[PDB]
Amino acid sequence: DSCIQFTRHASDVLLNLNRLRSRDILTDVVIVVSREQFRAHKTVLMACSGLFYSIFTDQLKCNLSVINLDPEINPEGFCILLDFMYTSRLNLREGNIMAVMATAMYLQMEHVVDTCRKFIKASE
Amino acid sequence: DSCIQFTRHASDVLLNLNRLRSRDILTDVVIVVSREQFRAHKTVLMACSGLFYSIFTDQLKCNLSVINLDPEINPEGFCILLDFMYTSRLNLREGNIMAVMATAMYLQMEHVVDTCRKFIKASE
Amino acid sequence: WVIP
Amino acid sequence: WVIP
Ligand SMILES: O=C1Cc2cc(Nc3ncncc3Cl)ccc2N1
Ligand SMILES: O=C1Cc2cc(Nc3ncncc3Cl)ccc2N1
Ligand SMILES: [Cl-]
Ligand SMILES: [Cl-]
Repeated sequence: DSCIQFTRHASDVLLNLNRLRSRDILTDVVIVVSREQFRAHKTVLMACSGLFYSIFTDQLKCNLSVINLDPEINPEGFCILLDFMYTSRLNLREGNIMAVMATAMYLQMEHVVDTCRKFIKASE
Repeated sequence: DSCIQFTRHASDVLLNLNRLRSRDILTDVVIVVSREQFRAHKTVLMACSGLFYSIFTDQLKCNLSVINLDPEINPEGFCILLDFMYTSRLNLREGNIMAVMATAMYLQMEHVVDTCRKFIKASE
Repeated sequence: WVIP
Repeated sequence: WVIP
């Protein structure tokens, strides 16, 4: 087509979605991790994660307001990944890299799994 | 902080939100324009428009599944702007610029109003 | 704004 | 990935 494009549009949209999350506006699901609860927007979770995409496209699960993750999932790893989903920023540290990679593998967040693999390979 | 950032994350999120819109997945509102109906996600509309932000933060309107726009709003202008919201791409043409600018002013989409004003000023 |  |  002959469209023009606003370079900062996608980033501004994500920033606003994160402001709605902060203020708990229109959040429609609670993700339960080892008795730690995280409120979020189903559409943002689906846009970022192959696991949430599969869950909320399921005719029965699409209607659930609570999703319980596998008990092996670490709440801090989930929190870091939820922050990444809403900001593009990943708080990756020596002390959390293993939990973050394991959580990204479970959530099916391929780009996160890739950078964790590379950061781990550099330390060996 | 000491975060790393994935450059294409925001764009990939918006692309996935647009794929959900195309497939009518988790859309939670119908916007009615001069008897033309557009299905969308409330959160994306709020992230892009000052008008939708005010509407869906209202305690009564946040619960509506149908929103009727002012009858002076042109459906094509709305369609072009809805596409922009989900893609960052604006189909701005000599034949639609006046309707697009009038719709962007009503929807409170300041960056769109700005480029329309500049494109109109260049033609005078 | 840019030409994409 | 970049340093923001
Ligand atoms: O690594 C990843 C990130 C990711 C996101 C999604 N999301 C969607 N895919 C396609 N159409 C719509 C949506 Cl919402 C699916 C798989 C994966 N895998
Ligand atoms: O031009 C514009 C675009 C736009 C978006 C919004 N959205 C939000 N603002 C702040 N926190 C959350 C959200 Cl969702 C408000 C006003 C305007 N004005
Ligand atoms: Cl990812
Ligand atoms: Cl705008």
